[PDB]
Amino acid sequence: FTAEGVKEIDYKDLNTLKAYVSETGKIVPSRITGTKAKYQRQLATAIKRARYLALLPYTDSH
Amino acid sequence: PAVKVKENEPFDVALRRFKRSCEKAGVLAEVRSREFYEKPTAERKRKAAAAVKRHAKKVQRE
Amino acid sequence: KVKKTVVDGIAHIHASFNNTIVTITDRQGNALSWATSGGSGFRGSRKSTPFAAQVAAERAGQAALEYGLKNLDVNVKGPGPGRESAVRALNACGYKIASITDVTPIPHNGCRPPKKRRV
Amino acid sequence: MRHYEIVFLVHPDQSEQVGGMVERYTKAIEEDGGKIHRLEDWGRRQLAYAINNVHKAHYVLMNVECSAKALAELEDNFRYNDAVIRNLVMRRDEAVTEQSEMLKAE
RNA sequence: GAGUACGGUAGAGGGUGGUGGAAUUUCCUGUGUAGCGGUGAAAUGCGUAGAUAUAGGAAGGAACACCAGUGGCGAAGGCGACCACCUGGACUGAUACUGACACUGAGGUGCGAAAGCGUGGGGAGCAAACAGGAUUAGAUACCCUGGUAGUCCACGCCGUAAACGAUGUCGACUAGCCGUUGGGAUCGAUCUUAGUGGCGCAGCUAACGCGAUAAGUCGACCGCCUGGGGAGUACGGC
Ligand SMILES: [Mg+2]
Ligand SMILES: [Mg+2]
Ligand SMILES: [Mg+2]
Ligand SMILES: [Mg+2]
Ligand SMILES: [Mg+2]
Ligand SMILES: [Mg+2]
Ligand SMILES: [Mg+2]
Ligand SMILES: [Mg+2]
Ligand SMILES: [Mg+2]
Ligand SMILES: [Mg+2]
Ligand SMILES: [Mg+2]
Ligand SMILES: [Mg+2]
Ligand SMILES: [Mg+2]
Ligand SMILES: [Mg+2]
Ligand SMILES: [Mg+2]
Ligand SMILES: [Mg+2]
Ligand SMILES: [Mg+2]
Ligand SMILES: [Mg+2]
Ligand SMILES: [Mg+2]
Ligand SMILES: [Mg+2]
Ligand SMILES: [Mg+2]
Ligand SMILES: [Mg+2]
Repeated sequence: FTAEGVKEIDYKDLNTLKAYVSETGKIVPSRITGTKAKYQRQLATAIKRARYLALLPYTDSH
Repeated sequence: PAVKVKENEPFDVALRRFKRSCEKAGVLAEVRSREFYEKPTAERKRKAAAAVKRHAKKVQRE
Repeated sequence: KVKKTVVDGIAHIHASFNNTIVTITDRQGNALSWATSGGSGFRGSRKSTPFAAQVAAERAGQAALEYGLKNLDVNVKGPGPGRESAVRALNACGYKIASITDVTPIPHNGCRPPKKRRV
Repeated sequence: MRHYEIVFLVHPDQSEQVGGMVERYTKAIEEDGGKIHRLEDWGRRQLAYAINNVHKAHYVLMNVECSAKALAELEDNFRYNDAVIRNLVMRRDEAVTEQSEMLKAE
């Protein structure tokens, strides 16, 4: 996220966000995607924030 | 934890794929976690022991 | 005396560490037939085995064959044994399974569970 | 004033007065002295879960400059309307003007 | 040395409001019929007055899965849903400014987990006391079925914990190696800064062990100890 684009991960860009959520709907741990801790925290807050607006589901089932 | 039977595969592939998805989702672990109340002292102790074992194993690899 | 016909039903398996409950319904959630492990004649430590779940699933399927029901979706819920013997017995009854789902309820924070047993 | 970013989705059956509601909202902060920097209408989408037993909504995204009075009155307008359904106010430290996703799909 | 002015970062630091989703329990209704629940095995208990199961609707309270990590912030106690508002400190870079303005601290003042107490709200889950069922020689227990104060909120008191790193605060020096958190530079690599972990040379220790986050070598100030019980008890004071 530091090379060229996304200075701060945005809740609106669903394409980036969907790459970091599993098929169940949970947030993938940083030890799997290799993401840095600071950017992982930004992903967590972005995913929750988009989840509130119903852009992304809380759970696959609902 | 939800599969479909698609294009007439036998009912042994579907069952094993369902089992694999259930294992990946960590369903039974979640159910066993909340069977009883684990007081925060015990939870902190478990986390500390897990961290100690994780670091020792990671160090031993080299 | 009265009868009915229905196809493309939904089978709910409710597993637990003590007993399993099988219930075939239509897609609207209206029960047609049901069977358990305690009703199949095990009644104790034998009630908590995948064999009892298999027997219960076959009994419930044979009870529900009256309506037809050539198609079934499956909803499994519970941690107990028989989580899979019922599913493999249901097709052995002679059904065709469209899909299988797991609908176990997981609290996010929820209420607090009981104390830990000191055995 | 202060910069603010607002995501505001509307009940699908009311998705015909949404534009008029938009300029009505803009007016009050205009005569208050506020500003508009970005306005975007990317509504008529599919909800990820049922909200008040509906599955579609009309999304609007607005970046504004406002003071406490203007924000409070706009937020009350959100409170007591019946097409408001859901809301989010997410103050930013700067101003942005150039799109979020629009309709990237061809 | 100690502080001030100026850009910028990271954060479960604090306070006041509002709003989410998952799940439990109760109530109403439809389908449907004889079991459910529990255990090492049982039984009490719940069901043909229609339970358990399944579907639709409603109310209400509390705790915030995944992210989550020998991670972060705070003087300590401690702080995990999201958003707005009010607010404290820390880290980081350059230039300028004041000119010893510092350290410690008996009394004293303030913050201080949980349980507890007073007044007024609230009541889902759990659960001291309590009741029943088992086990047992007995069982005022462990286990099972229920269940009240309490757990939640506002204001006030209490001022105690294995309140622990069982290690008072401040400052200066002493080989190295491997991680990780928040920043800087130079050309993924090197250097450096404030935290957080695992090893380890000297040195220290009764030993275990510590080892730049010393229990090493030195300074400044404070608290405390003098065999085990009686006893952190008796009497007096607050
Ligand atoms: Mg129990
Ligand atoms: Mg029911
Ligand atoms: Mg319901
Ligand atoms: Mg004092
Ligand atoms: Mg208390
Ligand atoms: Mg009390
Ligand atoms: Mg009392
Ligand atoms: Mg009281
Ligand atoms: Mg009271
Ligand atoms: Mg009870
Ligand atoms: Mg009270
Ligand atoms: Mg003491
Ligand atoms: Mg002590
Ligand atoms: Mg010291
Ligand atoms: Mg010190
Ligand atoms: Mg010291
Ligand atoms: Mg020192
Ligand atoms: Mg060492
Ligand atoms: Mg010593
Ligand atoms: Mg003596
Ligand atoms: Mg005394
Ligand atoms: Mg006295």
